[PDB]
Parts: sequence; C-alpha cells; structure tokens
Amino acid sequence: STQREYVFIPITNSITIDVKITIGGSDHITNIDERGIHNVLVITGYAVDEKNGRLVPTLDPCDYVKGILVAGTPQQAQSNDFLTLKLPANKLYLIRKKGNISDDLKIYIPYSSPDARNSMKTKPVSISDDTIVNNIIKEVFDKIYNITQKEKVKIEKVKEDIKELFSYYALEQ
Amino acid sequence: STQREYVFIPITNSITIDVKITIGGSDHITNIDERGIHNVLVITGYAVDEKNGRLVPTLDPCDYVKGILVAGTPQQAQSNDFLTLKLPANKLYLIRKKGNISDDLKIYIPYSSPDARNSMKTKPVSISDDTIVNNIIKEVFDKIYNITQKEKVKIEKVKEDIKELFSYYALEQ
Amino acid sequence: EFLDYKIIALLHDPPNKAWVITGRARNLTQQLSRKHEKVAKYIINQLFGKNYSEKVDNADKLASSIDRYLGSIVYKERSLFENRSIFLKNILLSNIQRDIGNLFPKDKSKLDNLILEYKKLLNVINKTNLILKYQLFYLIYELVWIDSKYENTPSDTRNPTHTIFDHLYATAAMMNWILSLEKEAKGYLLGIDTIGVADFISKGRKTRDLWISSYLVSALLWYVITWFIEEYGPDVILFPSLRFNQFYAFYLLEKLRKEGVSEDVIDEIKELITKYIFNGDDLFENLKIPPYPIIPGRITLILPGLIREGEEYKKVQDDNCFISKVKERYNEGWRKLIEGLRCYSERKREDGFWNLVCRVLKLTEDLLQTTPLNIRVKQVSVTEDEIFNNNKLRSDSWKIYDNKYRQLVSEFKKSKLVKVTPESRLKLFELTKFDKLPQIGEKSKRGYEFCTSCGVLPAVVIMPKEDELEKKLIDLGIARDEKDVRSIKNMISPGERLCPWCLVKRALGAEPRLMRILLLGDLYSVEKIVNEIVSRDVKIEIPSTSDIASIKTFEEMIEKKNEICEDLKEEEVCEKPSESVLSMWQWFNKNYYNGINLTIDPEEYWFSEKRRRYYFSVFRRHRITFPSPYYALVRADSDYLGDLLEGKLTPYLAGIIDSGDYANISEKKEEVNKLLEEYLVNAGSGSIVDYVKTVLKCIRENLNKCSCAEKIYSNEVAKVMFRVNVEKANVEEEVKNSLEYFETILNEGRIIVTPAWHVSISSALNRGLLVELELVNKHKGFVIYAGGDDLLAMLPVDEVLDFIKESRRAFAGFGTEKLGNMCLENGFVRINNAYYPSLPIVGRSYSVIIAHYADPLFFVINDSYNLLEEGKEIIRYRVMYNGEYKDAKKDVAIFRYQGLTSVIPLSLKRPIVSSVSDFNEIASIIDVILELKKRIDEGRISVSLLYDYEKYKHLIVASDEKYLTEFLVKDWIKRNSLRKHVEFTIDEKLYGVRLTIENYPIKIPNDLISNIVYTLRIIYGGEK
Ligand SMILES: [Zn+2]
Repeated sequence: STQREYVFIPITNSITIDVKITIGGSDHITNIDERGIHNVLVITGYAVDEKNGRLVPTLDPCDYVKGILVAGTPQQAQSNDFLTLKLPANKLYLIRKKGNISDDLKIYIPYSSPDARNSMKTKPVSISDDTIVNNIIKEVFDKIYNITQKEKVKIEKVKEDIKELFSYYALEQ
Repeated sequence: STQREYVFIPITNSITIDVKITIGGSDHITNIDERGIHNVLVITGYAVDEKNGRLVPTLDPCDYVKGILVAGTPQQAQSNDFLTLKLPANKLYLIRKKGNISDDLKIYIPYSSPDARNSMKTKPVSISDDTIVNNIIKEVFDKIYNITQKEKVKIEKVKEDIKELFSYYALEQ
Repeated sequence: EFLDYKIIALLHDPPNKAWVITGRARNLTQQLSRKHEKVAKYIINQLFGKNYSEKVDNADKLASSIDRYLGSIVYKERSLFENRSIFLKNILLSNIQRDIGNLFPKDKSKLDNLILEYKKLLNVINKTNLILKYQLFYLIYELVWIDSKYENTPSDTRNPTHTIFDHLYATAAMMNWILSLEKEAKGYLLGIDTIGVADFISKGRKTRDLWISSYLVSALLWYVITWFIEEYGPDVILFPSLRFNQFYAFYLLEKLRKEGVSEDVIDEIKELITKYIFNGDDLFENLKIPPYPIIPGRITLILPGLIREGEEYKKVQDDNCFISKVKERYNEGWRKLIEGLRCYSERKREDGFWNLVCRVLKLTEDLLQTTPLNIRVKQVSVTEDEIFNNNKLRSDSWKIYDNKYRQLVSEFKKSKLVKVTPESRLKLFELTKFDKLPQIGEKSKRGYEFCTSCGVLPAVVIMPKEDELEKKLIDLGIARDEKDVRSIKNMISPGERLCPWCLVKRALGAEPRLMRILLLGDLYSVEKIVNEIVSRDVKIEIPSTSDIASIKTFEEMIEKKNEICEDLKEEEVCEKPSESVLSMWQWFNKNYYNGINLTIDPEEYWFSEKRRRYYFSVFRRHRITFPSPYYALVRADSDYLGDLLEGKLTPYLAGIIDSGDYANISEKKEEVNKLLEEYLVNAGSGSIVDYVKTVLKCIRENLNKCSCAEKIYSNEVAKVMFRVNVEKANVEEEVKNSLEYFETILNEGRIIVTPAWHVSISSALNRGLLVELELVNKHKGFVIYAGGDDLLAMLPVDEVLDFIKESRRAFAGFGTEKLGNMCLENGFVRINNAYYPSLPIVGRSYSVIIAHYADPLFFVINDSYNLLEEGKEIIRYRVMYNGEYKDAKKDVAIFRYQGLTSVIPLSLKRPIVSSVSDFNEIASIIDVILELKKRIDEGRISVSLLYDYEKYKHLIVASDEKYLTEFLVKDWIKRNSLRKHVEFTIDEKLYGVRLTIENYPIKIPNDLISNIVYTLRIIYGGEK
C-alpha cells in the first residue's frame, strides 16, 4: 500500500499546494471519473486557517472540513507538525465512496498547535466566489491529478464539483 | 478563562492522578447536588489508548470519550500535553446540561501522541463489574468533595452514572 | 377522493420535540414568532399546512400506546409530569438507555440549514406529482437527518421507549384508517404469506439456482406490494418496514431516473442511499439490481377502504376487492417475467442455450402460466362503529388494532393447517399417461424422467451423459451446431434433466438483470427493460459450493501468486482477468484482481479427477494445503418473532413459558407478571414512574377494583396543580383508565400491540439486516437470502464458528468495531450519533450443516429446515432463571456433520438481556470453542483432547461441587496437552447444562462440555 496525505481546501493563494513532489507511486484514492469527485474525506473539528494554515483543530462535531486525499510526499519532508497516524481505513468519514478501499494507510496530517487563548469564532460557510474555484485548480489539479482535467469529456464541471461539496470551517481569527 | 481539566472515566488503572492542585476557585462542574453526576463532557473523535492513560485523536466523527470536566492543574508541569485552547462554553458535546453558562474557558485535555508506530483501532468498552466501579470513583472523584460518601444520600444513584453515561472507545492494540 | 393527508402526519411532530418540548434552546421557537406545534408548523412550508382536526389527534392516539401508558390528557399536556433529561430507552428492554443531550437544530440559522436540503431534494419533482414527493420524502426523511449529524430523540421524554422518527411513521400508517373512517368507513389489515418458501429455495442443483429461486420469492412479492406503493404511497406497509429497504430505495431511484430528474439530484440522493440504505456498497449500481434477495416472506399492510379506477379514490366496492387484486397482481409478475424471458431469449436467438430456452418457453406455454410459488392472502376489517362514538375516539378503542391484528395472525395459522404445494396446480395427467410431454433432448426409456432440481415435475430438457456430448448434442434437436455446445454446457451440466419451472430458474440464473421486470413494475414497458439488458454485457458470476469450499485455497495461492505462477502459466490459474465481470459475492468482487482468475471452475482443477493429482503436486511444492470439499450452510432464524409481534412474552421467557401457555395465561401468572410489571416500571422514567409504581402495586392479588385512586389520586391531583391549565381532567376517571389499561396488559399477559410497536420492531428488523450482511461478507460467505429475522448463507467451514459468535451478538445490538456506517452499542445500533433500538431479548437460533460440495442441495436445505425447525422445537437445556434452574428451549445453534449433531446454547440466562452487563456473555460458549480450537491447531493442545473427554465426562457429570469440576477439566486439558504453558479455562458457569431431547431421531449428549467436544469434531470433520 501507499502512504497518503489529505490536501484540504483554502480560500487564499497561500495554503493551496503546500507540497513540492507528486504521486511517486501509481495507486491513488480520489477519482473524478466523469461526473463527480469521488472518495473525498471529511474530518471533524479541524480548521486550516485559510492563511498560515497547518490544520488547527476545533472541539465539537458541528465543525468539520473536507478535501481530497493524495498519496503524495509528506509536505516537503518536515518532522515538526505531523501526526504519524494510520488506521484500517474503515474509520474514514469519506463522501462518495466508490469501490473496495485499501485497508491501511500512513498519513501525517499537518496538524499544528491550536490557536491559543482565542475563542472559536468559527465560521460555517461553503465555498463560493468562483474566482476562488479557479484560484485553487490553478495550482492543485493541472499537475497533481492532471491525467484527467485537461481533455476529459467533462472538465468544466469538476469546477462545478467542488461547488457542491466543500464547506470548510475557519476560526475567523 | 476557567483553568479547566478533563479527567476521563475508563476502566483503566491509569487515571489515578494525571493532575494536581485545584481550579483556582470552586466553580466546578461536578453538579452531583441534585440527582448524581450532571453536566457530562464527551470528546468526539478520540481514542483512549487502553494504556498510557491519555487520549489519542482518530479522524472519524464516530468515537466518544467521556468524562467530567473537573478543573485543577495539569501536574503543574505540562504545556504541550494539552491543546491549550479557549472555548466560549458553547462549542462542546455535553450531556445533562443545566442553565446555560455563557462564560469562556481554559482548555487542558490529556493528550497522548498519535504515534502510529502501530495501527490505530477503535474498541467499544464500558464499565461494569462492581470492583471496576469500586476502584476509580474512590481514586479521584469521591475526593472532589469527600462530603460525598460522608452524607451523600445518592450513593446508589451516583454509582450508576459510571456505567450509564461514560462509555469510551478503547485501542484494541 | 384526494386524501394525501399523511404528510401532515409525517411532520406533525418535528424531529426536535424533546429539545423544543421542555425546552433546551427555546430560541428557535423564539426566532420565528402550544409550543412544539409551532416549530412543527414552521417546517411545513412546502405545501398544505397542519390541520388541527381529525388528521393527527385521533391518529396520534392510536399510533402508540404512550397515550395509554402515561395517561390520555397528560400525554397531550407536556406539563406536570415533566423531566428535563432526554433519555432514549429501548422498546423491548427498558433497563437500557442512551442519553441524547444536545445535537439538533438549535437556531433558525441551523434549522433552515436542512430545510433547504429537504427542499433541494423535492424541488425536482413536478408539483403535480405529489406521489413522488411523498415517496421520496418518506425514505429520505430520517436519512437527511442522519447525514446532518443529529442525535435521535424519543417520541416522549416521559416514556422514552419510542424513537420519534418511528412514532412519526407509525401515525402516518394509522392515518390510512383514520382518514377512510372519517369518510364512508372501512379499513383493512391485509396480510400476505408465501406458502412453502423453504421448499421453493431447496429446488436447485447449483447455488445460482438457490440464489435465483430465493430472489423470485422477493421479486414476486415486491411486484405485488409496489402496486400499493403506487396507489396509496408508502406507509401502507407495516412489514417489511420501507424506511430501510434495499429493494425500495432501488425502486425509488429508477422512478427518479424515469420521467426525468436532475442528474445531480438523482445523484444527490444516491450517496444518501449508498451510505445508509446500503453500506458504502454501490455494487447494485453496477449490478443494476439489488444484490441481496431480502425475503420479507410475511407482508402485512394497513389499507384504507378507498379504491381508485374512478380516476381518483372512492369507496371500496366489496371486501374481496383486495384479496382478488393481489392474487391477480401476483400472477401478473410471473407472466410478465415469462414475457421478458421470451422476448430476451429471442433477442439472443443465437449464442446457444437460448435457442434452447426459446424452444421450451414456446413448447411449454400452458405449464409456465402457473406461478411456482403460490402465495396466500388474508384480510380483516374495521368500521366506524368499532372506533368512534360520534366523531371522536371511543373508550377501549386503543385495543382495536391489537385485536384486529390478532384475528389476522390467527387466520394465517388457521390456513397453515393445509399445505398445498404449488406443483398441485399443474395439469399433468394426460401429459404423462400419454406421451404428450415435450422432451427436448433424450427420450425417456422409462416414461418422463423427473427433473433433477425439483424431483417432482417431469423434465422437458433431458441431457445426455458424458459418453460424448457433441455427437449427441448436435444430432438431437438440442444443439443446432457445435459452437453452441460449449455455451449450453456452460449453463446445463451433462446428464441434468430440467423441468419448465427449473429451466426458468436456470435461464434467470444466466441473466439476473431480467429480475428488473418485477423489481420496478409498471414503470418501464417489458421491452424497454429487456433492451437495456441486450444493450450491455454485464456478466454476473455466482459462486458454487465448490467455490466456497476453496476460499482458503484461493486466498492462499492469491498471496503466493508469483511463485505458484510460473509453473502453470497456461492453466487459467495465472490467467489475467480479461473482462470486468462482477458478483454479489463481496469476496469475489473484493479480490478478482490478483492475477488469479477466481472464475475457474474448481471441478476442472483440484476438485477434478483428470487433474486431481496434478494440483496436489502443484500445491505440494508450494506449501499450499490441498482444499477440503466441505462448506457450511448456515441458516439463522429468530425465535418467537412473529409471536413477539402479537405482544406475547415467549421471546423473553423462551421455554419457561411456551406459545401454548397463552391458551391459559393464569397458569404462568407468577412469571408473566414479574416481567410485565418490570417492563412497565422501567419504561417511562422520570416523575411518572413513582405514579405507575403505585398503580401496579394495587393490583397484585385481585386488588382494589378502582379503589386505588386513593393511593394514586394523591399522586396525580397533587401534580395537576403544577400548571394552571387543567381543562376537564376528571382525575377519578383518568387514574381509572390507566388502571384499566395495565389491567388488560396483566390479564392478557402480553403487551398491547400498537402500530408504533410494529413499525419499530419492523424497522429495527431492517437495520439488523444491514449489519447481518456485512458480517456474512466479512466472513467470506455468500448470502442466499437474509430478509429480516431469517438468513441463509454458505460460509467456509473455517469462519462458521466466529460468524455465529458475532452474528448472535450483533443481533442483540452488542458488538465490536463498526461494520458499515453503523456501530453496535450495547443493544443500540448507532448511525452517526443517531441511536436506534435493536432486538436484544429475541433469541436467534442457528443451524449449521457441514456438507460436501457434491451433496444434493435439495436434501441439504431440507435438513436445515428439518434439523432446526423441528429439532430446535424439542431441545431443552437448563437455564438460569431468577436464581432458579429452569428448562429453556430456544436459541441453540445446532451443528450437524453427516450424523454427528451438536447443540450449543447461546443464552444460559432466560431473560437473555436484563441489564447492559448481560451482553458480554451472549454466545459465551462459542469463544470457548473458538479459543479451544485455536489452541489445537497451534499444537498447544493435541486433538486427542476430543477423544479422551469420554472418561473424564462421567466424573464431571456426577460432580456437583464446582471447585472439583474446575480441576477435572483443568486435568483433562493438561493431560492431552502438547506443551507445558497452556492455561485454558472454562467459564465455570458451564458446569451442568444437561441438554435433553424428547424422543427424537437426534442423539445429543446430555451435558454442555460434551457438546463442545462434538462441535469441534464437526468443525474438524469438515476440514479433511
Ligand atoms: Zn424441476
């Protein structure tokens, strides 16, 4: 099996890629075959600050976040703010399951120190402002999952695909 | 800014102290005055690790780690062993809540590293076996007052909320 | 008449009552403007608003017994008997609860967050098509509520033994009575039953025959009840509950696919269905049919007395308008399946095996007219007289539904006295006396050559033996040429005779998508259904008993691939998957992709004769163990479930009281009351319990006779002043009616059955079905049918013991790690913070036949229904009941291996669960066999352990001092142990069980430890 790295969804140009190398292997997690971005995960209580973002947490179920999993390098090989976590993959709050999933993992979620001595101030709002939709695929798809997304039968709805799904949570701080 | 603590309630013989001297006051949450244990706290998405009596997060919003928020001092030593967060009291998963408390808090939650040297699994478990309730409630929580077990006319009632409310998820490793 | 007033009932009480009632947030009722009806009215913004008349009031009363239990006027009062703690109590047990503190829409900011989801799902249905608005909302009501992660709340904080979602569906089902009685009154409780299911399943050579014949039972019944789904929408089906069917949801999607709908709303609703109705298995989307034949078997409707054909509903013409309608709606499905099979077979007129099916579907038209399944329908009725005084409910009306369902059950058991096999309807006298029987193939040297699957009917397609097939296929009419032979042989074995009915089973076994004709029903024309089947190349391969007997071999050469690979290179073992075929078997699908080609017929391989020694040598060099020819046919069935639907107490005290005892409940008055008094007091906790605690006090030995008010008036009258709103509460009558209620309960010795009691048991029975399917997939098994309480699977002999262990406990709600998207929490299945009750008390017996893969599947299935269903009926063991030692008889898990029989009780405690600590010892003898079996194959204990027990047995039997027996088994273990550090204990509550059996051709050792030894010999006998 391959070790993975869940890439999240920002709002600004800063926290889109945050990783320097690509697949390495060949077997992956997320698929967008023709109609929908399949196999996307959700994690409860984890903001990513959408600027200076390293997965700051939240302490309730109502908070969550969603983004696709890629089996890429652990974010330019830093040994500071990871989790060194893995589990039989029967414990993933994934959306749009498709097919038998591998029953292992090795994920290093870049979850840093929480935002100390500040209240939640967390904002539930989905992704909007299509200029932000084009902002993300500008740098996260045309080379990471670019086997598709350039000449597929339907690419312009993959932008539509993130319209429905992603509704992150940020601390507004 | 109540310097809070979270002593959780598993069957383990590892929750002996893990903490030290009192809140800084007496505005507690052991609201056992009326009918037994009141105002429970349940973390969502954490393990209990069945050993090394701290908590480990696992990223599915399916887990319950329960225990009473009795404040105090984190052994007077730790800073990184806890999330160091600031809750406004309205962003938790609570049980048996009384009149709303609209203040804000300090957060020290017993944390074990994710450290998936092994694989992470979730093991359902609860409390039974009279000696298994005889051990822990006498270890710590009976000493919150020690006026309990002194004149407490609800001994038959408080003894059950260990096997009624606090159901945690072990590690199976 | 346009009634459609059930949506007013399905939302009359929002899934936020317990937080809105005796308020927690109390501001989402502020931030829009009776208290809980306001938040109930606000969410009704799509269409017609709530009617404060005969649309909820009377329906909500007869829906559940929470108007009798906790009083009629204090139910509708939300006042004085308050309790500001939302517990959720199980319905079968009451000593088990969850706690439901706060996960719910608290503000309109969060409240409308889901109303936009409700609307964005029904915004796609044209507003003229209200029947799709109801059908869709019916299934997705609680689904979109579970996705938006909200805790499930009880229908009443006082008596928390009813989930609000179930009580909502309950009052909507009773709504068909209330409505049709407000009009010209008539209301029916229709019920359908299938005569001889097991005998229909047991007719098949292969498992694809077993699987198809087990799928016809579900399809033919689904094609009937889908007509009621189309006429009166859902909620007219009490059993099986629709709110979790895999058959309904599948039919529901193809309705949206029909008539056009938003492609990302039919999809928006398809991740809901895949996540919850199924468990993350979109295999049905690729299969195009629901993978598992869920057999309801016993369907009970609650119909209104209103019929269509007036272009809209009218008064029903005659009472027989419903029985005749089903009987003809049932034979239509058989015709419409013979139609599609005829059409499809001519579409593929070439390709072989279909030019044969064409030749018989035409030669035997008259025979195939008759359905081979022969259901039986019954019906009762109600009138305005039995339910109303003038226009309001009458006293004692609350028991009408219970009594009406009583007559329905009796009428079934009354008719089950005469068993009419479906073969009797055929006309075969002149077809066998004179040689007019069409015999495509060989000519019977001796008459007509009975079928090899049935055995009863004569055969139409006789097959030559393996002298040689080609020169005997092509000359005879069977084969037109030679190329079709290898295509006929692929579906019919040489020597196999087939009757018209069984060939239809084989034909549908070659193309299971043809079942869509019955699955959807009156949605697509038969030709449109067939077209999509010939417009594709789906290849659905179904396992056989030789495939199941090769799991550990396949799974061994699948991880020694490269090594086992070079030597053959040509034997299709290292062939590469050349197609993308699929299967309902979630083990074939699960691998299929390790260059191993799981499609190879093992009977041309290690299970062959020209190739046996070869693959013995092949397996020899690679340390691969030669496979055993034995599989395990596991058949589960719950105990006294239908007897539980009558509200009886036999499922609780199985064996201590039997179904026969209810002919005179006074003979068991001491026990039936000890339980019923316990169920009532524990249910309905809060300030109310001490009130009812005193009402059951003043009964016991023919007590006060209404002179108990004195003790309980003080309870109520000193409580009614807690709020100044008492309208006309005649407390001297209120406490009387409550005393009248519990009286009938204790006199009848059974819970008074209401719709909510049924809908809850029914829905839980469908959720337990979900977790039961993950377990049969987890243990590499093959589900043959699993509908509700029943189950039929084919496991390997290896995973059979631990399957029973997990399946038995998962049925009781207790369990370890989640299976799909649902966990098992001590008698409460939980789907994303939503707690649902299970059936912890209901016993569940098992029947394991360890059979050779070559044994005739007719007599293996027959034994499984005549090893248990008449062997489980006679087995008694010594159960621990309230300190005494009584004799229970149920929940036994029988094992059988060609003569050897074993019985392993799963409870040993007669009220199987009375506290949350009762779960961890259900099936506690199984892991005793599992641990023992584990220590043997590791050489830590010799297998001679099973052979020496005979001499230790007489001492362990005669010894009644447990400190002495815990040394005799410690000695018997260590003597024939192969090491010096094996410390294997026996739970010590297993010393003395004494399983007996009344004069039967089944010899069971009369002690438990001996049965543990026989169970191992049976498990080990089926591995060599
Ligand atoms: Zn036949």
